[PDB]
Amino acid sequence: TANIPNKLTANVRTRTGKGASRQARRDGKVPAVLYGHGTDPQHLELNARDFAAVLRSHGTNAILTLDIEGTEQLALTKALDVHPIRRNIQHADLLVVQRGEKVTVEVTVLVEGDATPGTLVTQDANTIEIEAEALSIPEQLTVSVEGVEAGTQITAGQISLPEGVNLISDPELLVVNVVEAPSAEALEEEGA
Amino acid sequence: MKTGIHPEYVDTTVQCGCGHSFTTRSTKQSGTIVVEVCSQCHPFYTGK
Amino acid sequence: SSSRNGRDSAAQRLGVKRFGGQVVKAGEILVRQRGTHFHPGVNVGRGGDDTLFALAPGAVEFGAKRGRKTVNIVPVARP
Amino acid sequence: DVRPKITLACEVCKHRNYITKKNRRNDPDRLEIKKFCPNCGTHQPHKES
Amino acid sequence: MLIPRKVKHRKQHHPEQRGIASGGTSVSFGDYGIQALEHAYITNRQIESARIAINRHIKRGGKVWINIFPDRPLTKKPAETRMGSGKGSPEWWVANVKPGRVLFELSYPDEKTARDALTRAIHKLPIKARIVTREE
Amino acid sequence: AHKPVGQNISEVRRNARLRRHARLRKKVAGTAEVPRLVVNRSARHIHVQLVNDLNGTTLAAASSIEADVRAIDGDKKAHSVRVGQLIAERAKAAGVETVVFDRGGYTYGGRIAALADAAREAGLKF
RNA sequence: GUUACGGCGGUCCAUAGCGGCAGGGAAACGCCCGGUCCCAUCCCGAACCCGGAAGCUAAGCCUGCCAGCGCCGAUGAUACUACCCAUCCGGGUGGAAAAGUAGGACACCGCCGAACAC
RNA sequence: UUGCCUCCUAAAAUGUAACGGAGGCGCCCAAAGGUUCCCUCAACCUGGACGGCAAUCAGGUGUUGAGUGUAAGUGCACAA
RNA sequence: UUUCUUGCCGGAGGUAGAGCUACUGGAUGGCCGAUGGGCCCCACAGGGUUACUGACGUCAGCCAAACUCCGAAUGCCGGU
Ligand SMILES: [Mg+2]
Ligand SMILES: [Mg+2]
Ligand SMILES: [Mg+2]
Ligand SMILES: [Mg+2]
Ligand SMILES: [Mg+2]
Ligand SMILES: [Mg+2]
Ligand SMILES: [Mg+2]
Ligand SMILES: [Mg+2]
Ligand SMILES: [Mg+2]
Ligand SMILES: [Mg+2]
Ligand SMILES: [Mg+2]
Ligand SMILES: [Mg+2]
Ligand SMILES: [Mg+2]
Ligand SMILES: [Mg+2]
Ligand SMILES: [Mg+2]
Ligand SMILES: [Mg+2]
Ligand SMILES: [Mg+2]
Ligand SMILES: [Mg+2]
Ligand SMILES: [Mg+2]
Ligand SMILES: [Mg+2]
Ligand SMILES: [Mg+2]
Ligand SMILES: [Mg+2]
Ligand SMILES: [Mg+2]
Ligand SMILES: [Mg+2]
Ligand SMILES: [Mg+2]
Ligand SMILES: [Mg+2]
Ligand SMILES: [Mg+2]
Ligand SMILES: [Mg+2]
Ligand SMILES: [Mg+2]
Ligand SMILES: [Mg+2]
Ligand SMILES: [Mg+2]
Ligand SMILES: [Mg+2]
Ligand SMILES: [Zn+2]
Ligand SMILES: [Zn+2]
Repeated sequence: TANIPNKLTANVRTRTGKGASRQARRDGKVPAVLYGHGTDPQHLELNARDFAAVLRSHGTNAILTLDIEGTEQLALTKALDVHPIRRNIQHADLLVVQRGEKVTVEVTVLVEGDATPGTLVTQDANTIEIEAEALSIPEQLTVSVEGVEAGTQITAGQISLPEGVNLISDPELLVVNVVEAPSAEALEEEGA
Repeated sequence: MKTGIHPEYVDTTVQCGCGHSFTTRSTKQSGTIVVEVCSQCHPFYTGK
Repeated sequence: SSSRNGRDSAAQRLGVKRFGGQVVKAGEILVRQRGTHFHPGVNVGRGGDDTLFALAPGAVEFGAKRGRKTVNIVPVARP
Repeated sequence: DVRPKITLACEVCKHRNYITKKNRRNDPDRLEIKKFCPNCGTHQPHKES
Repeated sequence: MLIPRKVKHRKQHHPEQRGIASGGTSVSFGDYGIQALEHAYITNRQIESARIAINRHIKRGGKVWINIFPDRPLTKKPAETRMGSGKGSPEWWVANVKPGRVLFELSYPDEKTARDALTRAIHKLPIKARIVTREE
Repeated sequence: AHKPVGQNISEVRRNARLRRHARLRKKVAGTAEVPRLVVNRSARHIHVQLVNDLNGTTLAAASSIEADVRAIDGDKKAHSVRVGQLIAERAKAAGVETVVFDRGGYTYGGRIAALADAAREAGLKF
């Protein structure tokens, strides 16, 4: 299941620094860096609005097609430095990638469906590491809860993992734990 | 092997009660022992 | 209504006394310290209270020798 | 005192050369040690006064 | 009340209350949380009131994580006394809060009730906070 | 496969010897004018080097594997005295009569003492 | 000069470590055999010390390959900061981390000796 | 409370105040001083009659978490 | 001119910040699961069942004037 890369435009940062980054961030642009086996850390401003839009559409983990001054590159979002408060993305890290390339990544895990009513489902690890190709990276994968029995644990090793993707996390990492819903005489008994 | 601090040690002749002869060395000042129950006498040793 | 503390001792003025590239006489003490934070280096001796001093004239210079910060005296050329 | 001041004198010239301390509880007898005598010129026994 | 079993030193200086929360700025245990916006001293009184507020509002089943601990003591010298004679005896406990730190976190099925319990807690705190969700 | 579990006496001998050598080395060293006479010793041979620690170089050396030394029908002390006189002659040729003795982490005595006293009488003052 | 060699060293002493898999015994390095002699055990010829060459690559030693653990580690951003603007907010110019990422690394350099055509 | 010593305050040289925050000292050891040589702990697992997690024995793992007369700090396994 | 300023060069720090599976303490929630808890067959042997309490460990998020695997800017010492 190939995911189509998203087409952004970028242009080489003329000069570097906190003043330059603050100014660029002020003009609705995100400073970022390309690296990888391209062996050239290349400093690129890109459109903040388009960056946020594509991150909304295809999560944190999505291939991009960068147009660097006409040259055409394939990139993959490695990290995003984001402000804790203003929540704007400050910086981005872009591994260079090509087809048929396995890469390690972290994919969010969103529990889906309703559970049995007497107990609450609670996730400890929201993200699971997987090894997968550049184009075949899943932006999210689901875990099944449909009327479980009494409280039991779920680990990464029993998830319906996609095709062409490989678990990296040790299979005994807990993801979602159904824990019995606290009674009336049990909910306010902890916390002091 | 110190000068004289260790106890006296000489070769000794050990004879079993059931007829076995042991040629050994011990601290016995005499150097002579006879034993009535030995490695060929006990029911556990020789199955008897 | 009273503080059960309020005592301290005199400051002993410890620390590095001659820094790198500084010309010293033979016998000048170079760093006062408690333990051996700086270990004696080449042509540098150590005193009774762990005071490092120079055993020859030259220029001070620090180094690291098998994970040990050391102080050495380097013979400057005679003009 | 239990660690009083004591003096050491050379036997062969009876000059008191050194003063030290020692524990009387642990060294009840006179302390004697081979010290250096400046006028005898050499090392001599020195005994407590 | 949340009180440390022992502190190595019982009379410290006032916690420096400047900067932005660098550590502890994400919601990880539950799905909704209360995330701070101002520097303050959140005492165990505030924390207990806020936790009881959340429990009263949801009242059925759901997990409340108090991922801040009041373990820093503020002292107070006895009343009617002049200045001097040394520092006082410690008599309340505090967490040092920076703008950015998620204070309380909640896990509960529905949305509106969870939000309302979180704002009920917020009203008991000496700061401005906001409700933050498990996703960017 | 038969995986061994213990430590061998070779390891303890080798590294304890090295530790003794280093403890010794904390206090002796070699210049150009007073070099260091370092010694190795095994069950078959004894080795000596004359070292200038300012460089990590060796000025003269000898062992009990040379033609003449293997030509001696005598005892290990005889090989030791031969090595001592040879290294003394080689040092004297190299232009040195003062040295410091690095006994190499072995206890001074036996064949090492024989070597050292042979060098002592042969012209090297230490 | 060649060396699946032996020593003595050096390096802001792990980019060198730990672990794993696969080899070697020319001389060497070892183990190994014994306690007649120097010397030795707070008892023990186990260690140390002295003599010997029956057996060995099983170790130690060294060689080659593995990045699993430990180690090293940018660029960029950020934190913090000097000075300066600035009516609180905040900003500009210089310096710039820690953590993390890309990755690196199964050390390198030197001087003597051994055997080998010499 | 008043002299001395150690740490934090003390803003990475030194120095720095308050009836600021914590403790020690007014000794001790004829070896616990000098030198020479030798060794490496604490803890943990396994195997052992008393003997129990725990006492001494043996095997292993163990680079410093033990110990350093005596407060604290700086040191020390190259060992102090 | 030794003074002072600016540029460059040679230094020693443990502050701001940060980090803590790098120590000393605090401290949130999970996970497995002891030892010690109770019970059955029935012995106080032994075995398993059970809100057990739940050592140790481990996952993730944190905190410190007297914590530090780390770690600046300035200032300071010298040279030029
Ligand atoms: Mg002081
Ligand atoms: Mg001294
Ligand atoms: Mg003194
Ligand atoms: Mg006595
Ligand atoms: Mg401050
Ligand atoms: Mg945070
Ligand atoms: Mg932090
Ligand atoms: Mg409010
Ligand atoms: Mg064994
Ligand atoms: Mg390593
Ligand atoms: Mg061979
Ligand atoms: Mg023998
Ligand atoms: Mg082999
Ligand atoms: Mg070997
Ligand atoms: Mg490291
Ligand atoms: Mg940088
Ligand atoms: Mg204003
Ligand atoms: Mg880093
Ligand atoms: Mg200072
Ligand atoms: Mg300062
Ligand atoms: Mg003042
Ligand atoms: Mg007092
Ligand atoms: Mg002593
Ligand atoms: Mg002595
Ligand atoms: Mg042991
Ligand atoms: Mg200048
Ligand atoms: Mg400079
Ligand atoms: Mg520095
Ligand atoms: Mg400090
Ligand atoms: Mg801080
Ligand atoms: Mg503490
Ligand atoms: Mg600090
Ligand atoms: Zn018999
Ligand atoms: Zn006299």
